Amino acid sequence: SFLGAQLPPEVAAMARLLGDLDRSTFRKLLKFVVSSLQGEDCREAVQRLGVSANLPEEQLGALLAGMHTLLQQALRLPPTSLKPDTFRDQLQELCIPQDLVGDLASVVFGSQRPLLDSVAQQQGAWLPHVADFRWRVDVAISTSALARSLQPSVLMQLKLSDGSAYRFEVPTAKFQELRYSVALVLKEMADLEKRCERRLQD
Amino acid sequence: MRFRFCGDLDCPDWVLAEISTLAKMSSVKLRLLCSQVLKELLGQGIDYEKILKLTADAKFESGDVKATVAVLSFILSSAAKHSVDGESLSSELQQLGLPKEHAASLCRCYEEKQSPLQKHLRVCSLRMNRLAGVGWRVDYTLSSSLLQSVEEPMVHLRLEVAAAPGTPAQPVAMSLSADKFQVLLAELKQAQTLMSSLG
Amino acid sequence: AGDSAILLRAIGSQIRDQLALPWVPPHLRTPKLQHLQGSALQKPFHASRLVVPELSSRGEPREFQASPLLLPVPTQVPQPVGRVASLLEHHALQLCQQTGTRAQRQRLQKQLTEHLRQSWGLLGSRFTHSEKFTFH
Amino acid sequence: MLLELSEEHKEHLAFLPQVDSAVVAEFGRIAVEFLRRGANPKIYEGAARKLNVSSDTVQHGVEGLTYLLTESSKLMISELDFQDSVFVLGFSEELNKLLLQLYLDNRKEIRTILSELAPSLPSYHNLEWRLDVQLASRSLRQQIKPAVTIKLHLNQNGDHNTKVLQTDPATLLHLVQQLEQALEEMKTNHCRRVVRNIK
Amino acid sequence: MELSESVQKGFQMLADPRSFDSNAFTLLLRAAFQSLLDAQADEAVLDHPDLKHIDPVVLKHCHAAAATYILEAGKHRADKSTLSTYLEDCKFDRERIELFCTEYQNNKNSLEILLGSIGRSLPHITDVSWRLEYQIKTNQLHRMYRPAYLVTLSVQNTDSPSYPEISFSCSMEQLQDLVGKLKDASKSLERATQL
Amino acid sequence: TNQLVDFQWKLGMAVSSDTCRSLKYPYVAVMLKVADHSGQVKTKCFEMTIPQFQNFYRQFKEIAAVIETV
Amino acid sequence: MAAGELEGGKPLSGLLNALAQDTFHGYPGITEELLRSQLYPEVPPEEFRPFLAKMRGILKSIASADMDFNQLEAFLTAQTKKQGGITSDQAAVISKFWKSHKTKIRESLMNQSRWNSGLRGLSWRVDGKSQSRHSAQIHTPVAIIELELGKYGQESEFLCLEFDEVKVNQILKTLSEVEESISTLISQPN
Repeated sequence: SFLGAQLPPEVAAMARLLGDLDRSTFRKLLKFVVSSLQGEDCREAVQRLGVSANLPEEQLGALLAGMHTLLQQALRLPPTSLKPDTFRDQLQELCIPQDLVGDLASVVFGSQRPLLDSVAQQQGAWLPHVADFRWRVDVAISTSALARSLQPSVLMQLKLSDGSAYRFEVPTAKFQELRYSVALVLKEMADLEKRCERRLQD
Repeated sequence: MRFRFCGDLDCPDWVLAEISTLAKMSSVKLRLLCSQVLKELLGQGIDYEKILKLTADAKFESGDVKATVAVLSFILSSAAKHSVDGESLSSELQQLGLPKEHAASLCRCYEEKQSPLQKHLRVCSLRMNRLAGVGWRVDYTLSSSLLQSVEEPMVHLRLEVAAAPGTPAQPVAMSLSADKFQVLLAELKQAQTLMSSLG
Repeated sequence: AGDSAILLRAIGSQIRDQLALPWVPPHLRTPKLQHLQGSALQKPFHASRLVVPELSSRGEPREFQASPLLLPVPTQVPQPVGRVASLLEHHALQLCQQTGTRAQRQRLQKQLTEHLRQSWGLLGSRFTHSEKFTFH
Repeated sequence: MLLELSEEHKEHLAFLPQVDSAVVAEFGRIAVEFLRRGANPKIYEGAARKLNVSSDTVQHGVEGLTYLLTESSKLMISELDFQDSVFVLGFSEELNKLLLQLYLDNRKEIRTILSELAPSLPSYHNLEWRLDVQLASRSLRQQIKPAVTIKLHLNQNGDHNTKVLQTDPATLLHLVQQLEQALEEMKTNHCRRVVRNIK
Repeated sequence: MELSESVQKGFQMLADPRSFDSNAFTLLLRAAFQSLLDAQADEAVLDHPDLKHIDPVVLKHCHAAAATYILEAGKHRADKSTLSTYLEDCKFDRERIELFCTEYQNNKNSLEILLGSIGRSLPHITDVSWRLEYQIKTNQLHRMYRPAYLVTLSVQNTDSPSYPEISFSCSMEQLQDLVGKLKDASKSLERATQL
Repeated sequence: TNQLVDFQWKLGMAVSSDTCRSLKYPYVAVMLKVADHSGQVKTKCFEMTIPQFQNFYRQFKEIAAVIETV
Repeated sequence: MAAGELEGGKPLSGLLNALAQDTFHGYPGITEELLRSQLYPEVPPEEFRPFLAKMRGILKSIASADMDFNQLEAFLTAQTKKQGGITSDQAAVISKFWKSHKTKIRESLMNQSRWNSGLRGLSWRVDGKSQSRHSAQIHTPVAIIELELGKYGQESEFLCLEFDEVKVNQILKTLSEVEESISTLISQPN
């Protein structure tokens, strides 16, 4: 099962609560789960839904926790690996009512999915990225130590997505090492991609 | 399978593996090695020279030595953690396949140091901070530009606080009005009354 | 002990009730779950000095206290958490004060004065090389 | 695959056949000693006078030889590919066999040193935990508030850092669930193929 | 629970039928709770037209006494038996004892939620995320071929200056060690429920 | 450079400390409030002994004498 | 035999000196074994230990009281007139030591009890302002003052202030008010 070898306790709890729940309330809750996955703050809207449904907060918490887990584990699977027929079968082993299964399936496979995939791909980053890169190229004509220098250098400034920024000067012997290193890594990324496509894809 | 010295859990696979490395020593030098590790747990340092000198009996390589000291440290600490007696420890090490003579030796050393071990393990238990000391000065104020005559006491406190053993204490220094000082002392006495009801 | 047995039994049944509820994502937590799972904000203890009416007040001090210029004591702080902290520390000081030698006191103040009198009564590179060699 | 010796790197190594293999064995000894401990230029002027060559001749030959061993160990080049790389140099079988042994004797230790150069990410060291129940505060006198106090120890650049943190019970059950799913991934058929095929 | 002589005299004046009738007692008592719990600092909270005959120095003194006792009773988790004992000591009659308990019971939960919101605490972990990578090469070392885990904890507290995420890396052995520690901690919560 | 916005002082006795039951020495404590560039205002405080005050006060009387005859 | 039995006054003066350096000046690393071996190498360590403790406890009491000669000699005399008490000659050595050290010890206790900043130095100059970039002609003088401050055992800060002839006199009168406050307090007993 896409839920792993042993059913998470929050999913088992939620699946027995669904028998008592009006489909109108289920579909209202499901929107909050999906929009929370896209990063939207929903806390006040959930509270209003609670008193509207007369759900105590102990049951809201169990329902919301169980729905989040089910969608998280399904949406992390590529379309090669979970497909509508096997998803629908596996959810029926949880004894989820068939009408609610259709609503869940529409979230995992319908037109909501591409925006969810975009948000899920953002979470692979762990180190910061280059946000900006600026330079100037200078030639030194004279200096305190030399009447004539005539030596080039590159002044560089990086801004990272961390919000950190660095300004530093690069000797041309050091720029050659940087340029070499970057082209080398690009060759070795391309070689690794060809290993993967010819051995891991089959 | 579950074991008391493991905390009512099945034995870790690295422990069950390295219990078979203990059987490779003589029972007479397995007992001597326990004494060296147990001294370190009691804070009395460790003698790597002696550990290496005796384990040459079995021709251990340094990976054997590392794994042997690690498993003895685990067994002794975890029995003491859960207050397991040497009678239980001997029986349940034998279930894991340690020879009965090696089991014996190992537990007659635990039996001797079980009580001082638990006192040390309580001292080592997680702390966020420790109050290392207190200093104070009381001043009397006579006059000011801001008030022609004052005539009020004032208190200065310096608190030494230690974040980790083997580190210099951080001083927290502050000044207080005599009203602020009175309320602080009275509040600490109420806290202490509650503390004394617990232990 | 019976009193500590009652405490530990109360502790254990609280942990059950907390383990029995799943973790909920922070963007979905209603205010009850915000408290249990730590996403609510606590507010620091901050106390402000109050003005209180005095029944023994007479003359011009009473004429102030009898008027809208002296606000009702808890309403003198805008925020309820600071309002609570202010009343608590105000009442704490009153207990310290009311729960607490004239020759000994006069003697000490005279001892301090002599020390003040006795204390006062003492009144009674190529750049630097170029500078050094050619511009110094 | 094979080593691409630069023309200057070849020209430095051309000193090796100019002297007896017993001296090249000494160059091998001092070469790996420098990798192990650090370089000491004071020996180069000694060997220079002993061999009737310049100190730069000794330095270039020895530092060239260290680089041969370092690049071979970096690549983990096979014995067959090593020979096909070295036979671009003209010298005789005795020196070719000496160099091959000097590589295979030391590649595993050199690779341990070369692993220290990688980009220095922060990493896990240890974790401590304590189960606390809060029973009273200055503002409210009877409570039960259970929390797990956590102390997380980390390495970066060889410097230890520590962070003191808190969880409630239900969050701690979430933390274990997620990081158990992390460990489960290495057992999935996808990651098994990577380990099996990307080697 | 101790109460200063200032607070006790304020209650002794609320106990009078002369100084306060049963109507004024109710209105001042309600104003006491309101001024504690309302977020509006209603400076006119005492301006009820039925309170206007009371001496404004006495009125504002008994109002602060009531509010101070309410906070002290709340903090010490006072039961009705404790409340009724202290009121009868102050010579309250059976009608006003009932009135005070009725207002206190209505507000008890709001007061206890307020008193419990005051404090500072450690940074609270709220979530975790992980990445699995296979390590291929370094500019100094080929054929590394070892997995690493990249772990981030999300902390959510502002009681002291802090940064919201803690990031660190684990080998297979380091992550297996870490998980064992958290399950050891979790096994101790289970034991504590057996108390 | 910096400019004084305000000057305040207090006179006190240090009476007792945990290490020394009878300190009983007087001090003068001064608070200086200074304005930085762009008018940022900050405070600095320091204690003086009574001999130190007498010197501090004595030297400002020298400044006032030279500043007239400059 | 014990160090308390010995009447080596210079060794005892050395012991008191080391005890004062450890206790009040706070010098680290002073320890019983060092003092025994240099001062009294013939005394067994176990016999030296109670004498060290006795001298330390007595000396701590003396410094906290800041004893005058009547107090010092009465207290030491009571220590002489007891079982295992010090000798009168040892007390005389202690008294001679305490006479000089009393000044130094007292000031050290002041520094230990202070954790606000203190005045470390005052320096000043007076300049004639003459011209600036824009003001082609200036003549009014100015005083520049550097104030050195620091906490005990910490690096000094320097604060630099600039004053015109008017602000110099405003500060000067403020200091005269401090002096006249003091003069009143010490005259009030008249």
